[PDB]
Amino acid sequence: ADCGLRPLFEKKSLEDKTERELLESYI
Amino acid sequence: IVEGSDAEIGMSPWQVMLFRKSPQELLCGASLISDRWVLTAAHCLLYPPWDKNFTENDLLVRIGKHSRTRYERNIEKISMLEKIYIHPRYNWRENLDRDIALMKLKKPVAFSDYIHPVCLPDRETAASLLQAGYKGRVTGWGNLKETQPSVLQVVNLPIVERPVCKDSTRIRITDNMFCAGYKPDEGKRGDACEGDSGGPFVMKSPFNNRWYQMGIVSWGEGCDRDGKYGFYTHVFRLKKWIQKVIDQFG
DNA sequence: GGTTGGTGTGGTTGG
Ligand SMILES: *C[C@@](*)(O)[C@H](CCCNC(N)=[NH2+])NC(=O)[C@@H]1CCCN1C(=O)[C@H](N)Cc1ccccc1
Ligand SMILES: *[C@@H]1O[C@H](CO)[C@@H](O)[C@H](O)[C@H]1NC(C)=O
Ligand SMILES: [Cl-]
Ligand SMILES: [Cl-]
Ligand SMILES: [K+]
Ligand code: NA
Ligand SMILES: [Zn+2]
Ligand SMILES: [Zn+2]
Repeated sequence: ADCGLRPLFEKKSLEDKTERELLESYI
Repeated sequence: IVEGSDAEIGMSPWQVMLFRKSPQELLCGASLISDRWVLTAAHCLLYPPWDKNFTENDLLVRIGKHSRTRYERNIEKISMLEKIYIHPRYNWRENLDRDIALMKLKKPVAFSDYIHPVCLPDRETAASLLQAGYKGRVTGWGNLKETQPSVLQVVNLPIVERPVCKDSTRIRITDNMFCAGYKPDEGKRGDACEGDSGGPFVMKSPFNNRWYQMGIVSWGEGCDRDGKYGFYTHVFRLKKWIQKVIDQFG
């Protein structure tokens, strides 16, 4: 489905300012 | 949101604001799960202890809205509600068990760069992401401290182990709830607060890069207190009820 | 214009 992908971020291959923090908590 | 920061434009396009129609008043947060359905917390619509019991006609929702005060012509959108559905076993008398409601919009909203739905988790998604230590994200227009921002606020917080969540309070916790926040001195702070109920607790999946709503801001005791944790409705645990409503009344 | 038209002592709304 078309959900969970943001036009201004994921679709343009851009990270928002703090998502990296989330990704690192997984490891 | 206590100790969060300003949200960049387009960073939470599934954010929905719930308004009392007359007079206009900002009540709660909510989230967009499809072009015609919005998710929120049941206590935002029904809570007798505060003389609260709304019907469809009494409310409206705003979507794609970045500023509390000005109307961003052709960017934000508005919809009236066709119907409201509260979980049949929502327990407002004791502990807000199953604090969840669906709202069906009168007219589907068109998606844009500022408006898009967030995903709901399935079983493999819930199993690998909902783990003590992993961090999620909460957004909202609620109080900035325990008792009003101009820009949507954002805070990242770690999910906490159930025994800790349970020992931190005397309210009966259930499997339909999970808590999040930092421990007594992990150095950092942050929490949701009153007015943020209904807003989403989301997680970005490291397997397909999509954002999933794992929780709904539900309750707490004070906001951002040392040794206290914010509580959230467990979306996946109540997914069958969600799907049946959409399927039958969609 | 803007992330958005065609006009405002704005507007459902700032400058
Ligand atoms: C309705 C929401 O905006 C709000 C969210 C609060 C989130 N707070 C923190 N720290 N993360 N929820 C509430 O205010 C709920 C509704 C009923 C009262 N409540 C509380 O959270 C009381 N503070 C505690 C409570 C009282 C009765 C039953 C359950 C919880
Ligand atoms: C809320 O109000 C409706 C009528 O508007 C009533 O039928 C419903 O049972 C009420 N819920 C409460 C107060 O438990
Ligand atoms: Cl009333
Ligand atoms: Cl009354
Ligand atoms: K203008
Ligand atoms: Na806390
Ligand atoms: Zn799309
Ligand atoms: Zn009354």
